[PDB]
Amino acid sequence: AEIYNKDGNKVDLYGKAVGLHYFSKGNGENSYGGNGDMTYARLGFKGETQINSDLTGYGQWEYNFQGNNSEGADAQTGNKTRHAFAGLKYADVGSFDYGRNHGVVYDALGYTDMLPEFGGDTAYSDDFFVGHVGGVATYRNSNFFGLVDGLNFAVQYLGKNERDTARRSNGDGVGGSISYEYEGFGIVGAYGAADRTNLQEAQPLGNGKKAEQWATGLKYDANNIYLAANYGETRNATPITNKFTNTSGFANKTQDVLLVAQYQFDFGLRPSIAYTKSKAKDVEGIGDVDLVNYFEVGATYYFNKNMSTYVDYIINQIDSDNKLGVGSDDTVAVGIVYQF
Amino acid sequence: AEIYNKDGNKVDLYGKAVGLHYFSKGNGENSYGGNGDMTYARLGFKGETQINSDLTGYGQWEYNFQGNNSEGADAQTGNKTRHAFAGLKYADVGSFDYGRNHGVVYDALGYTDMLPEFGGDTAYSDDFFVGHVGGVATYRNFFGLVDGLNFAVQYLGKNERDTARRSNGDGVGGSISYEYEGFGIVGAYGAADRTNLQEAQPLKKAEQWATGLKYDANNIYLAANYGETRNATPITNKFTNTSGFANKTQDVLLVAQYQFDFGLRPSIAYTKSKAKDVEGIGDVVNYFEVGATYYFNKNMSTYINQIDSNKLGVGSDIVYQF
Amino acid sequence: AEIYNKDGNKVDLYGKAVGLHYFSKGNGENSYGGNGDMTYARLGFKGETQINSDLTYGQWEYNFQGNNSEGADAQTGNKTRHAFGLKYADVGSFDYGRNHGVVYDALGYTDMLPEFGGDTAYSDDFFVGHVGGVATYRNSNFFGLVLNFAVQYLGKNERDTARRSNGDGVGGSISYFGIVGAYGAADRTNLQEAQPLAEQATGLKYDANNIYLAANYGETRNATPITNKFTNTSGFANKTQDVLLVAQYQFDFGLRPSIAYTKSKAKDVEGIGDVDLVNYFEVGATYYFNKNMSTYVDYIINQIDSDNKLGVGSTVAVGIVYQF
Ligand SMILES: [Zn+2]
Ligand SMILES: [Zn+2]
Ligand SMILES: [Zn+2]
Repeated sequence: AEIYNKDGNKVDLYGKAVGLHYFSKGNGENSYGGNGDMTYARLGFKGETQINSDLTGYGQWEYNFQGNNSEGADAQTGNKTRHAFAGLKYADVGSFDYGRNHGVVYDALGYTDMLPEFGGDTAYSDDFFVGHVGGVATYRNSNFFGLVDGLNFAVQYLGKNERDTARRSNGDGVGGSISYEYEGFGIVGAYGAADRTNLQEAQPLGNGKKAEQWATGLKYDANNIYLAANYGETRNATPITNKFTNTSGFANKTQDVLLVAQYQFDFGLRPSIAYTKSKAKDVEGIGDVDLVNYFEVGATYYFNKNMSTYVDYIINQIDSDNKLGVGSDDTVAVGIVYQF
Repeated sequence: AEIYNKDGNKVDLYGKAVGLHYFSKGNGENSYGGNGDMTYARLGFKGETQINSDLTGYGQWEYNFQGNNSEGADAQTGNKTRHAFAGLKYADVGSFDYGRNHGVVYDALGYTDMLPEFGGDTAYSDDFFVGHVGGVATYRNFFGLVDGLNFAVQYLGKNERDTARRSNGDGVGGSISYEYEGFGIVGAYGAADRTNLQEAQPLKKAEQWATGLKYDANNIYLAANYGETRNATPITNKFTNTSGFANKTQDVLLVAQYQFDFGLRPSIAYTKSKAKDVEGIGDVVNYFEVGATYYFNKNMSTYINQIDSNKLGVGSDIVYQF
Repeated sequence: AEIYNKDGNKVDLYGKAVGLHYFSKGNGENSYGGNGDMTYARLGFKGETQINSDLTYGQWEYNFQGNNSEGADAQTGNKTRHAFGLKYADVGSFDYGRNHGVVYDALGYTDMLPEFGGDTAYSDDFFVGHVGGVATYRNSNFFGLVLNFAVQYLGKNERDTARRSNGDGVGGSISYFGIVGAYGAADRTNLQEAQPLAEQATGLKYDANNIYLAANYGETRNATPITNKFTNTSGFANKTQDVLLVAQYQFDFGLRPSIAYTKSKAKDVEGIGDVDLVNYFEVGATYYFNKNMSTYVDYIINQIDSDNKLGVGSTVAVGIVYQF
């Protein structure tokens, strides 16, 4: 909701309130998602200022508040800052922001991250270039300095974050992305590589001096139709954690595909089908394991622009003999989301 | 504060800044509350959208920020998401919302939860149906026909918390009220399955109910509520270091408050809750209240334990808003 | 940003989004400030209502850190800065809650650097910074006679750690180029007295013709906390001698170059005796774009000895802050 425009500074304060619930077989411990309450609410601001006819300043922020938690010591469980950065867009030169932003490989992963509740499984938080990552400088360029229409590229730095845990750690990195949209159709191809922290390399699973992610995507966005498809492979990046022995680490090689097909009613109902598959290779002692693999049947009915409900049943494809203990039961979400 | 209204969507962003200090004998170890700083702040949003003339959508949220905490490692303590739900009201059919909302037994218990700071002692958080409870589906003047009487039905899904205090299972709850002639009646009850963790506590189904009768007119507030819980109320022991729920409790809440247009609102209240047939000690909070809250405008305002020295060790001895 | 005026009530909801990063040789083991990401965000409200003709506030401010991951460390740095009053005619103000310390009034004249500076202003350290639950009576323009004064009550705060604990105390400040002086003393906590290693400054400033010349001196008495890397033991400097010098000229162009020198030295601390806490030379060039978006560089020449008692480090910030 735009709540202030004066002396030429726009400030949008937005928020959600998703009443959410997962259903699986008796506390879905062996399922895709889980079981019970998932109610959460977000609260961020978008702020743009106009210094010149060409130069604008922005700063975005976004915090996650969890409603499933009690008022005990776990009241903060899941509370986190999703977005926090500030930047300058200048004429046709391009934009530049630093802070906690998306990774270049999310530009490519964005094409398919569109299911009502689930999807975008490959887009891990604090996993280098596929999602929210702390302290990252990002230069983006739209329409190649205004010359070519549709061709966009971006270039990302991503500085070192020596975390206490190896799960969220990262070192000096480099990332790129390229897109081309031509009347409905869309192609994209991102790639990024970074040094792995010594704590990450001292993990049981996964070996290699540096981490690497890339993915390429196609989409059709016209006539109230979305057909999204992307594929990507990580090498020494994806967290995997064996459920049996409770020993975590990174997958030496992954092969990930996302297919999304949804149609949009002007009536409001948006049915969605989706198939995802992320398969690990060269697992330190197991070999080829399926991280995630399923079919999706989703129907979101937007009431107005400020209110909706949705259902996301996920056909869990993972066989019971999963040599990593990853869930094999089915999950279905039921949500009523208000926003502003 | 209503901060946005456009294209059929009202959005209210509200907040408080209570500067509060507690006073008891010395450090108030065995007191009602505590002693020292108690400063805190609320900040939440309310948000209704008009889908139709009949169908309106809503969403609320509220989070607590404590001020008495230092800026160090303890800064997050007390910070909690109070309210968070999203629902639909439809013509005279009624409302339905899911998320962290108010329990049906609070509808009847809320008749007396109107003291300045204290009061509503039986309204325990994450305690089945008597307070702020996580993830709960809630349906709330009889199809528009009979005005002045409202009913509600609540579901409450299972919540497998680490601690026994906050856990629960599948349940059912009802509430029915009737208000007229500046007065109101209400009666709510609920029952639920307990987790095996809950069943395995020293001190497997929980029951809680209460009724309330009140009168508000001529700036006079006369509230009374009474009810009993069964295998619900947590209490634990300080001496024995043993936690658990009370087999049965006997709870009464008596409030009388008069609002003087001058601003001073004197409030006299008496509360009493006695646990029954507790496994170890048998039958064992109760006090009389003195309160004067001074309403300035629509924003600014400012504002006797009867428990013998007890086999349990129960204690003895300015708000801006927008 | 004022987001609501109706029925004579102003509700200003403000916020920032600072993209910060510290630079040091390889890692920040033996540096002043640190190294890596420092991105954070502020978000509070300033709420004033007029009750009558003469008598009229409620303020709050929370910290959200951005260098944290969405793992377990997400609330690392998250905290409330402010939460609390009335001003009546010429009587003056009075508020209770988590607010500033009276010794900050003198320290505030020099707490004016891009990112660093104001080292004497520790959080929850007697009266030199942000402290919880304090009644503060402040009077404006001396009842309209001339001069400004304030009195803080500072309630007891029985904290688990010795560093963040506090008891009852009293502090005063008076201000009127510009000069100011503040003093405060309080009963030390049980754990304050039971620690191996309290009373506490006056200020001068000149803010006119696009120049800011700031100078203040202060001495601590068993309140400034410190620990040493060698013996890993917490405590309090029995006495410190603190100086802050700030000299900056603000161009109409927008660029604001700043040079600053700070020095705080502890005295007869039970264990190390007289040691120098912090000492450096600062060169900063903050560039205000407009009244919202701005950036800054903050190079700091660390004047702490290598062979240093307590082993304090022997840095340069780069920020791009949007605000509202
Ligand atoms: Zn995002
Ligand atoms: Zn409530
Ligand atoms: Zn402050």
